[PDB]
Amino acid sequence: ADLEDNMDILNDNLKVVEKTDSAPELKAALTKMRAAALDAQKATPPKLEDKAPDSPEMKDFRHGFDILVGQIDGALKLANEGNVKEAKAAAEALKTTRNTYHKKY
Repeated sequence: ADLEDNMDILNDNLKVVEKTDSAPELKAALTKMRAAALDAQKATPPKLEDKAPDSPEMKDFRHGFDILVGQIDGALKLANEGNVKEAKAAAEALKTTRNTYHKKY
């Protein structure tokens, strides 16, 4: 249930980064997303429980989170500089990554 929970956290906060025009809100959402992503990355989704932990499908499940975390960190770096409109624009590409990797797992 912790995997759904983290995905829940990820998706709630994706909504925040889409909708907010408050910089601190944007930063707090990016931060919560990062922790949630690293937690989800340790899980095995019910649909791949029968593949090997070592399978390409699992390597690829984890790697989607490496991409997301990289994007989140890039957006935070920008935001923390005060480049918050650019951070929000970068953050628009988060949902896309999540959708690409949530389809194939």
